[PDB]
Amino acid sequence: ADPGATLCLGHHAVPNGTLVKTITDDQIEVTNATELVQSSSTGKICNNPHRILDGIDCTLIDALLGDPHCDVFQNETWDLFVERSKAFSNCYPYDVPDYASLRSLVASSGTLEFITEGFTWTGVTQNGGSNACKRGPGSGFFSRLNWLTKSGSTYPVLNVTMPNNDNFDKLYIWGVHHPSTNQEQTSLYVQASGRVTVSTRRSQQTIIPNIGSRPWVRGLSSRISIYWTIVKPGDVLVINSNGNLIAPRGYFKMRTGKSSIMRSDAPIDTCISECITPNGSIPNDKPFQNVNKITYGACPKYVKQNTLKLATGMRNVPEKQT
Amino acid sequence: ADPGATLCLGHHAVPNGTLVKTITDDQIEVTNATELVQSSSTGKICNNPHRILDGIDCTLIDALLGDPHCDVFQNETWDLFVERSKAFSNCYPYDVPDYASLRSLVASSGTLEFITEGFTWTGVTQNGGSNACKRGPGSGFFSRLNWLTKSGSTYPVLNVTMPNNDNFDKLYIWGVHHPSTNQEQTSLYVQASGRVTVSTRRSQQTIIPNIGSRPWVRGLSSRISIYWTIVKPGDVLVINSNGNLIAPRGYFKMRTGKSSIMRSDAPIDTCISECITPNGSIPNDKPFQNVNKITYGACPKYVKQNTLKLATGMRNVPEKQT
Amino acid sequence: ADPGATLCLGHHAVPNGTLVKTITDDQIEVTNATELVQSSSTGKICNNPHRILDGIDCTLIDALLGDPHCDVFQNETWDLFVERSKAFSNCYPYDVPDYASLRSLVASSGTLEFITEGFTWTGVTQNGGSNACKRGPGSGFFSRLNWLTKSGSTYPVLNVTMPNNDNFDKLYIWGVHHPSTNQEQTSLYVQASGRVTVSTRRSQQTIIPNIGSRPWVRGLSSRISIYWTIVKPGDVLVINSNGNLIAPRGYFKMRTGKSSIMRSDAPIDTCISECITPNGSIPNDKPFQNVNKITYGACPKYVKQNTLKLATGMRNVPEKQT
Amino acid sequence: SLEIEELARFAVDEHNKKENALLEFVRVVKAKEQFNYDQWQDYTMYYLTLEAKDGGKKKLYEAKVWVKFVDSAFETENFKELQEFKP
Amino acid sequence: SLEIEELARFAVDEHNKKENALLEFVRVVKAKEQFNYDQWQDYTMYYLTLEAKDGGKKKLYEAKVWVKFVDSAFETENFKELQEFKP
Amino acid sequence: SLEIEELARFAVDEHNKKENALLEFVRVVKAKEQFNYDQWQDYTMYYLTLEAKDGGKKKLYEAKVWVKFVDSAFETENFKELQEFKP
Amino acid sequence: GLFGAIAGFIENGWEGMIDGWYGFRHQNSEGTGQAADLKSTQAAIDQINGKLNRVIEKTNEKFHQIEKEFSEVEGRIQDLEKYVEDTKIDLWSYNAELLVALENQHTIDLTDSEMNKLFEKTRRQLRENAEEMGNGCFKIYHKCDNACIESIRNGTYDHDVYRDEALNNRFQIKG
Amino acid sequence: GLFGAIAGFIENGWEGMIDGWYGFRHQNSEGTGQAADLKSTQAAIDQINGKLNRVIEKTNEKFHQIEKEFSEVEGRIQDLEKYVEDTKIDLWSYNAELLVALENQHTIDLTDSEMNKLFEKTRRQLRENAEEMGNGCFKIYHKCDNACIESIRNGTYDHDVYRDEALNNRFQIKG
Amino acid sequence: GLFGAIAGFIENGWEGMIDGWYGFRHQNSEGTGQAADLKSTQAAIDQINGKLNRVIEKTNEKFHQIEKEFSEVEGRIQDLEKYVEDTKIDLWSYNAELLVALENQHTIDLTDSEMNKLFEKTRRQLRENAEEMGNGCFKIYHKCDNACIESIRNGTYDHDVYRDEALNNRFQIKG
Ligand SMILES: *[C@@H]1O[C@H](CO)[C@@H](O[C@@H]2O[C@H](CO)[C@@H](O[C@@H]3O[C@H](CO[C@H]4O[C@H](CO)[C@@H](O)[C@H](O)[C@@H]4O)[C@@H](O)[C@H](O[C@H]4O[C@H](CO)[C@@H](O)[C@H](O)[C@@H]4O)[C@@H]3O)[C@H](O)[C@H]2NC(C)=O)[C@H](O)[C@H]1NC(C)=O
Ligand SMILES: *[C@@H]1O[C@H](CO)[C@@H](O[C@@H]2O[C@H](CO)[C@@H](O[C@@H]3O[C@H](CO[C@H]4O[C@H](CO)[C@@H](O)[C@H](O)[C@@H]4O)[C@@H](O)[C@H](O[C@H]4O[C@H](CO)[C@@H](O)[C@H](O)[C@@H]4O)[C@@H]3O)[C@H](O)[C@H]2NC(C)=O)[C@H](O)[C@H]1NC(C)=O
Ligand SMILES: *[C@@H]1O[C@H](CO)[C@@H](O[C@@H]2O[C@H](CO)[C@@H](O[C@@H]3O[C@H](CO[C@H]4O[C@H](CO)[C@@H](O)[C@H](O)[C@@H]4O)[C@@H](O)[C@H](O[C@H]4O[C@H](CO)[C@@H](O)[C@H](O)[C@@H]4O)[C@@H]3O)[C@H](O)[C@H]2NC(C)=O)[C@H](O)[C@H]1NC(C)=O
Ligand SMILES: *[C@@H]1O[C@H](CO)[C@@H](O[C@@H]2O[C@H](CO)[C@@H](O)[C@H](O)[C@H]2NC(C)=O)[C@H](O)[C@H]1NC(C)=O
Ligand SMILES: *[C@@H]1O[C@H](CO)[C@@H](O[C@@H]2O[C@H](CO)[C@@H](O)[C@H](O)[C@H]2NC(C)=O)[C@H](O)[C@H]1NC(C)=O
Ligand SMILES: *[C@@H]1O[C@H](CO)[C@@H](O)[C@H](O)[C@H]1NC(C)=O
Ligand SMILES: *[C@@H]1O[C@H](CO)[C@@H](O)[C@H](O)[C@H]1NC(C)=O
Ligand SMILES: *[C@@H]1O[C@H](CO)[C@@H](O)[C@H](O)[C@H]1NC(C)=O
Ligand SMILES: *[C@@H]1O[C@H](CO)[C@@H](O)[C@H](O)[C@H]1NC(C)=O
Repeated sequence: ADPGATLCLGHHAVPNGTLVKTITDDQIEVTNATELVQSSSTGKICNNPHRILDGIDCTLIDALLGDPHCDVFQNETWDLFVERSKAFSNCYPYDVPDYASLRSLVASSGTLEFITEGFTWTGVTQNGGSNACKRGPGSGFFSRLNWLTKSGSTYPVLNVTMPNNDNFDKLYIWGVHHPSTNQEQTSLYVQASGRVTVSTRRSQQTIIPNIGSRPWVRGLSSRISIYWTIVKPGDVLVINSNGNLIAPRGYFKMRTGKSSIMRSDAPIDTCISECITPNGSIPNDKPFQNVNKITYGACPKYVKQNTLKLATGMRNVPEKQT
Repeated sequence: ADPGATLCLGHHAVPNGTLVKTITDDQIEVTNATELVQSSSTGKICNNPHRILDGIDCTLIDALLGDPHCDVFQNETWDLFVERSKAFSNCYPYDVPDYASLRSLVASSGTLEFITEGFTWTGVTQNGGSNACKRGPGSGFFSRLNWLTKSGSTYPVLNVTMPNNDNFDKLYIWGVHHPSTNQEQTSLYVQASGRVTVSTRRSQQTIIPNIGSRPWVRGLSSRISIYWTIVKPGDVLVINSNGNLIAPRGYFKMRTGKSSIMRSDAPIDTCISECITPNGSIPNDKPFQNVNKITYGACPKYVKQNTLKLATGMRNVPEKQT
Repeated sequence: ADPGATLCLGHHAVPNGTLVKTITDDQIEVTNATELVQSSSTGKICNNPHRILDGIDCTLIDALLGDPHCDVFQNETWDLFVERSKAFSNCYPYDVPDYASLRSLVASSGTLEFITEGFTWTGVTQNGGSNACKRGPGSGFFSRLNWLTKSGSTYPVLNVTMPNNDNFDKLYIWGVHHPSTNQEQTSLYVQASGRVTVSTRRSQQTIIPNIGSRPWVRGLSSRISIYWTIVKPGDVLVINSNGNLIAPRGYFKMRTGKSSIMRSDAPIDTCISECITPNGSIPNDKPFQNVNKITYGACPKYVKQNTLKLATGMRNVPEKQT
Repeated sequence: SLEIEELARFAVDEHNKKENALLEFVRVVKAKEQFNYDQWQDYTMYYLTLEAKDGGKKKLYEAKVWVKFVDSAFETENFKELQEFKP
Repeated sequence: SLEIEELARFAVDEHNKKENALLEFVRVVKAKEQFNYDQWQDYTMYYLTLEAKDGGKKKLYEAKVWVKFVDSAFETENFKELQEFKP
Repeated sequence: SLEIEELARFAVDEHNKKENALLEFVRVVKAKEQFNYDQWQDYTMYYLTLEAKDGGKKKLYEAKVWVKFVDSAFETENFKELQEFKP
Repeated sequence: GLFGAIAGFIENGWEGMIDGWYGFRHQNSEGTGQAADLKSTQAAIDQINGKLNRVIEKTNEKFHQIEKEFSEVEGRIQDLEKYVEDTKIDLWSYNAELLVALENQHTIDLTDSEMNKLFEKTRRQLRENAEEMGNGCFKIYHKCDNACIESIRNGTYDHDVYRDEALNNRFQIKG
Repeated sequence: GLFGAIAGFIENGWEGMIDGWYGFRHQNSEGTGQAADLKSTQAAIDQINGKLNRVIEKTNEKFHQIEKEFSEVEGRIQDLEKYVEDTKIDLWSYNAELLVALENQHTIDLTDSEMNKLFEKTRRQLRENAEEMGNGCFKIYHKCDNACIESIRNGTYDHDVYRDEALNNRFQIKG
Repeated sequence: GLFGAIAGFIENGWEGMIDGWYGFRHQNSEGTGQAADLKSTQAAIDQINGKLNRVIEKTNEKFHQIEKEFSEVEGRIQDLEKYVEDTKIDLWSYNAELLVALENQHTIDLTDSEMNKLFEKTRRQLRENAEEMGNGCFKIYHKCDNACIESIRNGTYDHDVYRDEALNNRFQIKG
């Protein structure tokens, strides 16, 4: 008893295939295609497992400065500061030279662990403020610097030393004043051309401010410029100034950790999500994306295509024939 | 009737093969090879379809400034400015800090569409010139700025504003003056150390010039330095000066388009060619090249090899035997 | 006479295989593996075939400056300078703005071939020194620049010229002085705010120094800052100054050759080795490494992996079974 | 009304503390805040013109009371100081 | 010859416009262009010495006519101004 | 002891050279090196007080001998100059 | 792919396959059937996830970077920051275009190889009986039942009791 | 290539091929002939132009870039601009060298693939008649004429009227 | 590899091979022997050094570079120098990873290819006598001695005297 049978091999086909690319062709379609791209976005920024600090009408440089409408960011260590696209700075408009570095250094610090220090300023009256800065009726100012000015009728030169005896680094965010007219410079201080001098054992920085009229932003015209210094273990910082002082009231703790900054406008939700992209915090289950290039956390990088579907399957053979 | 025949397969061979590379060998030869490299150059710059503005004895920055031997570049929008290696600058030698930035910004603007504005300069006499700059007998100068100076016996301070109410951006090319001796600064202006102030609502720039003897270039020794500003929609520019003023007579339209600059020495011909490389404008039918890395237009990039011949064919089998 | 035999093919197996990676797997083992990485280091810096100049307590910038404990580096052309991690600068502590640029240019110069020039300084007494700099009892200084200062009771302005008539380029390493108090600037020179001017036909540089107190480093507090100038063939340098000169006594020969700098702590031995790596000069028989990224000579680049073993052999089949 | 009189009392008793004598306030004649370029978001000096009856006679005074704003109740309050008290 | 006299005629009438009086030119004695560092590509001030017969007597004068070059006929021409007219 | 007298001998003959004078040293009264901020690694001026017996009388002097350090025997030695010789 | 196993000589897949990748269709006297060979597909999924979780860990672990988009133009440092950012993107996009382009070339070759490996394993298990037809599907020349499929699907199949039968009908005697 | 097709067992090409790539040479009783199989090469040119216009659009579309060569040395920013410009060139030159090496290895394998694909199609169309010789050129064991080549060149060829003949002369009866 | 030659149907290598890579074991009436085929491995070592001195010249010939590690943070230029530093490393580490992972996948397919090429060369030298057993190791059906291996190891081997009889015991006559 013998018969002729068959055991024809083959494979599986589905009539809903998706087009992919090959290096010898241009458009072929397969039985299965995972989109390695991630162009979708849920649109919710989630606050776990990374600690996410979100402003309401607050930006990070004004968060460290302590805008007197954002005084909830005292301390409040973070992992990602999300600024808001509807931001506005109600406290004494400023112009920092070299803006991208200071924002990047602070965002890499990772923590706003402030601590006061006993500074023996002699011959000054600290705690000055402005009228645009407001916590209700009255006045206001930044909550982390001293708006130094003159006292009586004089302005003595300043020499202040701080021996860093401990085992951590120190940041001293300070400032200089840029008046509008010569009358502003000669009234706040008694110097026509003030001088600041910051010295450590390694390097030094000397700045002479500028005078001139400016367009109005929320009143006045003037600006202040922010500078900074880093003190290593076993180093002594000497601050010398002849005028135009905005001297700090403490040192900001550094940390060699993992923290970033980002700009978006999505509000805050509750999730357990690791990757945060602007305009939608997306999950990382694919190696590529097409959302904005800015990215915090272990989640993929920008490629400019739209459908790089890796074939997790074989080449489509549609069911010929009818 | 049965016989033994053959149907012996094979392929094609030519006794003129070209050597190619493979990752498992070093030098094999094939039956056909296209040179993906482009080392040849016709040596003619062609003015179509890209609009090519070519100088004769004129560079781009002196074309903006209106060198008074180059007054054919008024307006004259372009796509690629070709400077000449035989160039010279007959008008008041200058030194522009960040020269690479200004040349790159203007060559990206793509269009020299000037427009005057009604500037109410008070207490100055504009339209000053030099004797090196010449359009024949007499004097000459740049044709796009105002060589400001003193009037009568004084020099009043200058406040000017220009409300940008329209939807486009504005560029203002202005300058500083660096005299040679102290007598030059005291004669032209009435300030020993002049000051300028350029301010928008965003940012500001304040410059104090330098004084000193210099080697002679075409006479005098002195130099001028070129600065600039950008005004956004709904922004106000205020220009303040105490001395050393070279103020513009209008604003240059920006354009977020597609334009470049190049340095070569080839003359101008008539073609329809898209790729323009210096030292020969070559056609783009290959994905690589070996001519200079500077490149304008959709045409390939530098690879340091010489013969990258892609095999448009099979491995050569020379006709063994004799 | 017919029998059934076998000619079973196969391969070689060794029961000592090493694990390698594949793009379709994660960890597979093969019969042979060369470690393309180089993580080992012999720990000896060898002085052949490339000429290696090694300091003992001497850094490169102080080597050109001629530290008066480093006067063995007069001339002594090199190919690679190895600074020592136990370094200390005993001569008048300094701050070099754009320090990474000057160190890179000098390390690329390749040769410290000095040559004097007869400068006609008028009204100065050169050859000043300090007490930290010492060659035994007495005083000392840098051995390559003139510590200019005042003479009699006045201080004339300085105009000097040096026509480069020859075919080689010229480097002029000069300096500015930054005193601590106003009394130091008033005593050494007769200028409260000194001015320095360096001019060639192309570019110019004007520096105004800084005054302020500083932490003590080896006595005093003051610093000097180093500037420099490059003169092309057929070009002229004019040095004009009003005060605070440290003017050079010659020009350093440039060279467009092959030389670098490196930082390590290994001592000097005798070999014939081409690749020099900090923390161990390793041989280049492999195209990858895991030792430090700083590298001179034709020897490979950094890869962060540890075991990148290329299979110079086929896949292990361990000898199943027992 | 109350602010100008309070600043007048501050000026007169700071003056009295400084030179160790006694003067008494009566009323304020003119209080002209400067409006040259800006009077707000910064120093807001009050040109205060006062007369006093201390030696039995009326004497005019002008006090340039430099009233710099403090930060709010997070920090110190009540900032004022007399730059100069001309007669 | 013609340039120095024309600038002298410019010097007297730009003088005459200012004080509201009348002076008449006669001739030029000395015209010494400065050669201290540079007289060309910039200000080309002519030390012009003039004498006039207006009050019936000869009076010496020196005018520092700051003749800054203009740009060419694309822009304005004929630039001259009197810095100071000393007697 | 030997250094203060040697610079005293340097101070008198430099004054003798500059003024074409002839004064003779006797002894040194006080040698007070300044210690305001720093006296080392730089200028190390000696406040030198001297008395001379040349004109039939004793005359006091103060010399601000600016003793800048030289580089060593690779370059010149024996550096001293008199800034001012007040009586 | 390059082996030509898939879309070289098989012109149609099938729709009843939902539980596997490389089915074993047949026609016998007991009826048409369909049985997924579990061991053949499982290695192919083992290989295709061997590369899949390989590329899952291809994310940038950067916790701090440089500026990526700008609201102001300033020139040289702006262009260099844009040039480094742009040239990173083409190099990564060319790589991502390259990385995909080999793996579909790899995957079509893997299912090209896995079909050919299944072809050879079906061949070398018979080697005198499973004479090819060229249509990408075999032909077994002996009598066959449900014991055929349950054996060939697994690793065990004897080729001594069926070898002597399928060479009989591969030959036609003349006469 | 890796299949060993070209220059693994064919030791010589031919010079009469000017109209195609993969020729079909033969010797019969009607004379020596030469006929380029059109469909075999046409798919091959579709494949290699499949990768050719793929790399034709590999030019940089940059309408504004950074400075590429310099007439002055200034140090830190100069070296970074030179380092970025250098490292782009070694990465692209490697990528050019990697692309040329991969597609050359692809193309030698591609014509290596088409030769086996022509080999197997010539095999699987006969599978009992086209017994190989190992020289990369076949041997058909039945009587053959011009109707042979014009059929085998196209897709249509019967293997039922010629099957009963070519198995006869592969057999040598003993006796 | 993708051909399945190594670890696809051969389940054990051997320890006696110290002079070569692709051994030729045998069992005859004259005793068990071992003879490494010199020409087959010589192509394989030539091929594997063909890529090895290709990657030997993969060192950077830079005689002056920029700072690669830092003892001070300054921000924007520091991060860009660190960004160009870092992005170079992953692009090179990936390329090193993309190097090695292809070259093992090359090598396992490379070493698999001459395993199949030696399979085909042993096949095409017989094509009626070396019938595969499927275990990745052949079976010669005629009487065999030391003259066998000394011929098959080299290029010369006749298939006319041994063709006759090895077809006799490939057949089992029924009756
Ligand atoms: C050098 O040149 C600059 C040029 O920019 C001058 O700067 C300008 O200075 C003037 C005053 O010195 C500024 O004018 C002020 O504008 C304010 C904002 O304008 C809003 O309100 C007006 C209504 O008046 C609207 O029309 C307009 O669209 C805006 O919405 C006004 O608030 C100011 O006061 C006016 O309003 C208040 C409201 O309470 C009234 O009490 C006042 O009486 C008055 O009516 C004032 O008009 C101008 O804005 C400045 N320019 C810019 C761009 O801001 C410098 O002053 C000049 N330097 C010197 C020394 O002159
Ligand atoms: C501080 O130090 C600098 C050093 O660079 C001084 O700068 C030099 O200044 C002098 C004059 O002050 C310049 O000398 C001039 O050179 C011109 C160019 O030289 C060409 O022509 C001469 C022929 O004389 C050739 O030999 C030479 O090779 C060049 O081809 C001359 O043109 C000048 O005038 C001469 O020619 C004209 C032609 O019409 C005659 O009318 C004149 O009478 C005269 O013969 C003049 O000689 C010198 O060039 C400057 N240096 C450089 C490098 O350019 C500063 O002056 C100094 N500061 C102070 C305050 O002194
Ligand atoms: C502005 O503010 C700055 C603050 O930094 C001031 O700078 C300081 O200035 C003082 C003196 O002006 C410096 O004090 C000196 O310290 C030296 C080093 O200290 C070592 O030795 C002491 C023992 O005295 C140890 O305790 C210490 O741990 C160190 O190991 C001393 O050497 C100095 O002299 C002492 O030692 C010598 C040795 O021979 C004795 O002869 C002396 O009598 C004395 O005992 C001196 O004490 C201080 O170091 C400076 N700061 C820094 C950070 O260096 C500026 O002075 C100030 N400006 C003005 C105008 O006041
Ligand atoms: C918020 O930050 C402030 C600093 O501005 C913290 O105050 C210091 O905290 C440290 C941490 O224990 C103490 O060692 C210091 O003694 C504190 N200084 C002062 C002046 O209070 C403060 O603790 C932080 N937390 C809260 C809730 O305010
Ligand atoms: C060349 O450029 C000038 C600007 O300097 C042009 O003049 C302006 O052109 C615009 C465009 O229509 C007008 O809106 C302005 O009113 C013109 N201003 C003046 C002062 O003329 C000029 O039209 C351009 N073309 C030519 C041929 O000169
Ligand atoms: C692969 O295909 C199967 C059946 O069509 C499907 O169930 C599965 O989800 C696919 N895998 C994907 C989309 O990753
Ligand atoms: C999210 O918004 C940004 C604007 O900053 C835009 O560029 C981006 O395309 C948006 N995302 C998607 C997925 O379109
Ligand atoms: C064209 O000239 C440039 C000089 O700018 C040179 O570098 C280049 O090599 C030349 N082109 C060729 C093909 O040699
Ligand atoms: C050599 O020392 C350096 C310190 O600069 C260190 O980073 C490196 O890891 C060391 N080498 C090895 C192989 O560990």
